[PDB]
Amino acid sequence: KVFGRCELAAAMKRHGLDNYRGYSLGNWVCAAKFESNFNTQATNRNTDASTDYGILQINSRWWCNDGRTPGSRNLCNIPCSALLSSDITASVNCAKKIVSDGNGMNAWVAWRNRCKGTDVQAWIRGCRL
Repeated sequence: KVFGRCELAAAMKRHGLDNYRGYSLGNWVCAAKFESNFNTQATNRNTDASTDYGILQINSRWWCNDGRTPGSRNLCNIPCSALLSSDITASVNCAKKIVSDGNGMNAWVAWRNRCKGTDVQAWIRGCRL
């Protein structure tokens, strides 16, 4: 499912991401935008053979199990395919664990590189939240 900007913002808010761990909603929407372009089915394989899954491009080396990643830890205790669902609940619960891991949203390279320090409020502008 390819989400609309305001649509995703509302679902993320409903799921308790607005200001979760200090990061406003604009940060999460911006992150999803550059990580997956709002597409729940996005996947990207990496050089270390792990793969990033879903709307927030969660990695198979530590967060989920895809059955094909060397030394995966599966911290979110879920099969990676669950992150591709049209229902973002699994992705949100796992992202909450990742962002709490010590490095905050810097865990998401696209966030650090394209969202960090920018006017993230623009991502929820015009939405009825």
